[PDB]
Amino acid sequence: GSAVPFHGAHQAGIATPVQDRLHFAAFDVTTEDRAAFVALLKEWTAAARRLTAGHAVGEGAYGGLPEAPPDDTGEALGLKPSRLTLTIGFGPSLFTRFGLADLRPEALADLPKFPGDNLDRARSGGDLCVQACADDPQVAVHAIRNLARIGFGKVVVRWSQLGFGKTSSTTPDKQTPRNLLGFKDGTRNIAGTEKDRLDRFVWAAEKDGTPWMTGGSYLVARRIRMHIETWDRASLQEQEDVFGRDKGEGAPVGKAKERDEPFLKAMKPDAHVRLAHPDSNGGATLLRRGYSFTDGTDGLGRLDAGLFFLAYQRDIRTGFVPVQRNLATDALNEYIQHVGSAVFAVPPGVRDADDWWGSTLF
Amino acid sequence: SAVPFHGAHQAGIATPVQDRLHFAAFDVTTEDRAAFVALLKEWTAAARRLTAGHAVGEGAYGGLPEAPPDDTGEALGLKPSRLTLTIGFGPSLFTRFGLADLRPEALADLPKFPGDNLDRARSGGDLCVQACADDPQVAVHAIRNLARIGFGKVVVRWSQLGFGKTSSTTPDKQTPRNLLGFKDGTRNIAGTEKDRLDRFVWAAEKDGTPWMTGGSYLVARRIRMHIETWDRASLQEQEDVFGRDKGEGAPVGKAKERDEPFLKAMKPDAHVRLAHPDSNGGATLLRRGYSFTDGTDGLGRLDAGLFFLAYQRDIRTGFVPVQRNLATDALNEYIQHVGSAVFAVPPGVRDADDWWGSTLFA
Ligand code: HEM
Ligand code: HEM
Repeated sequence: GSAVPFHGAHQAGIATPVQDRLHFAAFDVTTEDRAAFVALLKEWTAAARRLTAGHAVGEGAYGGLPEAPPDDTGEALGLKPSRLTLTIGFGPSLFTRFGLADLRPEALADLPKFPGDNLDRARSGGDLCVQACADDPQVAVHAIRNLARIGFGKVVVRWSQLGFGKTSSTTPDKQTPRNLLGFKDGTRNIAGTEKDRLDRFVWAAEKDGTPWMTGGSYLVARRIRMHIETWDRASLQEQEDVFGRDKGEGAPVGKAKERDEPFLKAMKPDAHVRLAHPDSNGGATLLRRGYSFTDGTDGLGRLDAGLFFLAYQRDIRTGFVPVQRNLATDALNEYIQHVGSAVFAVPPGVRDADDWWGSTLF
Repeated sequence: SAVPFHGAHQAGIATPVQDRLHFAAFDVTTEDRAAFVALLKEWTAAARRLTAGHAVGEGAYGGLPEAPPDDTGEALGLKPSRLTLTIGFGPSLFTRFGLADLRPEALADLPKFPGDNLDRARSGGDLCVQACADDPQVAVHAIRNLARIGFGKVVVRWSQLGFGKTSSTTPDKQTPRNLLGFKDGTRNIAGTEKDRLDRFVWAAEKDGTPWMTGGSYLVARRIRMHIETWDRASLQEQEDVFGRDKGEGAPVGKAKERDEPFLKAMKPDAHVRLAHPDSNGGATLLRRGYSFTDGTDGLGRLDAGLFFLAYQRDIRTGFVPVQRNLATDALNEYIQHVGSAVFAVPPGVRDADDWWGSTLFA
């Protein structure tokens, strides 16, 4: 139920322990007035400080003027902060507005087309994002709803994704969660305690070429549908061969324990772990922070199931792109399809109570 | 920790309300009564395992490598999480298997109600399984595995995820709020009120359908809220709609949430005034619904609402009168009923030898 500190050199919600629930929203900007957009970023920051502390936005949820709408929509009254983090990102499309073209980071690379892609343009892209993670889904929804309300007339929601359950880990001391294929997902990630690895692979540095982004990160979001019907008729051995780990313990093939180090040459050459491992990718390492979803049925008699894949990295060109390219032959591709995509520059942290989201850019 | 599966009644009705919901409606594809009975037996066996936090069949790993695992594995390492599985039979089931004369008269088709906008794809169903648990992955795993066991005999027609409180952070006796920000559940039938359950919830032998004695009748309504319109309404307008204040949830003119309402003091079309038993010839319901938030729609609006579930001894003396009385409800401006289904929920599984539906199939 505790609060995660909002202020810092970095935004919370990245290295932070992974919370149980996600509500991710991509927004498009509808104002061409830079000053109004700045005002919104300031108002949003003020609301975020309230929300992440378990407090109502503005003057509260009730007890104001009877004739006015309440400042806060009220559905989180009486609830704990629930480890809420709110993380903002700017998409490549934002830099076409407000005189920002020259400030677009080179590290904010457009993704190439990948084999097998079937991207829904309506559930892709976005001028900006807000990642709301918390242990209570009502707290997360309340946060996105109230930010959207404050932003009426200046931003609209383009698309959103709820995650019902995490599929990622930044805390190796705690149980690794399973994805809907039934395998632990998150064993070999980057932990929040690994400052050296975070500096090497996740946070942008000044020398990288874009000063305003120092202490920020770059996010890739990929909506991935899972072919559950096909997977569920696969043998146990086929399933384990796809990954290169056993299903029960999640140990590397031939080994006894989950966290024993992989011996890659014992895996099939198309195994997911073998292809995705840093040693197969010139050392490229990601912070994975995704969640599972189910969006009803497919209309054809089956449950829908997928994974909303989130990866943070110091540079898209040296993180997601090389790794995903190396997955072109992945055995897992028979059971998945990427159906949505977006990239964002995640700015540095809000340093103190006088700072605001995006201040280093604007 | 766990809720017992066996009893005179199915669990999931009068047993404590768990934090999360996965509700699935199924259609039957087989015409063979013996094949269907065999499925009900297999489903009951699986339910006994699932409600005790065990994998179905011979497990999720450790079997023949060349066979698919019996359990899909995504709940390994999770706790029972107070999982209950509640099965119900829709009107349409009784058109199969020679059952047409055993449909209960209390399993009435609902009338069309003013303002209904029902999506046929998200309505109806030959069968339902209500999976409730504190961990949504435990609920989803149950539905996914029941659907897998049944494939070839049933398909999933529609599926709904929902949430109430998060018990880890929110005290037991605190009334949850719905997404309009009002306390929801103050005046309900409690699972503790054994006599009131016998009067208003459980079917009795003398009601006319012997196989249903100890069962109940379920109405499900997927009710969208027009969130963005509501959030523009003044505080007074919102309180007037219900007849209770927003902060405390007290009836107008009273001081505390649990003060009995004075109906005369509320506006004539206030929701509480219209829905109260005194306004409906004594008709009283067990409400056991869940909030939902599915994402955002095409126009950028929140697809969110209440997945309304009510249990009652007879649909004709429970939901139908009360919902009819809501024809002039002030709340109608802000909601829309968009899916509907009714089910007869059989009596409990008495012991290890019993099975879901045994009183019907014989
Ligand atoms: C639905 C899609 C996916 C599934 C089910 C999945 C599943 C898994 C599993 C079971 C593991 C082993 C446990 C672990 O170390 O986390 C793993 C590792 C990994 N995955 Fe994926 N994965 C998916 C998509 C991706 C994608 C899109 C990427 C990157 C482009 C990726 C990058 C990795 C990395 C880097 C590792 C760690 C390898 C190592 O260093 O040992 N995964 N995945
Ligand atoms: C989105 C839809 C709905 C919302 C937001 C909602 C909200 C509320 C609220 C805030 C209360 C007052 C607190 C309480 O006693 O629970 C209430 C009471 C009640 N609602 Fe609704 N309601 C909805 C739909 C319905 C429907 C469809 C029915 C029945 C057909 C219904 C039946 C009742 C009943 C019986 C009460 C208790 C009245 C009493 O005895 O005092 N509600 N509802």
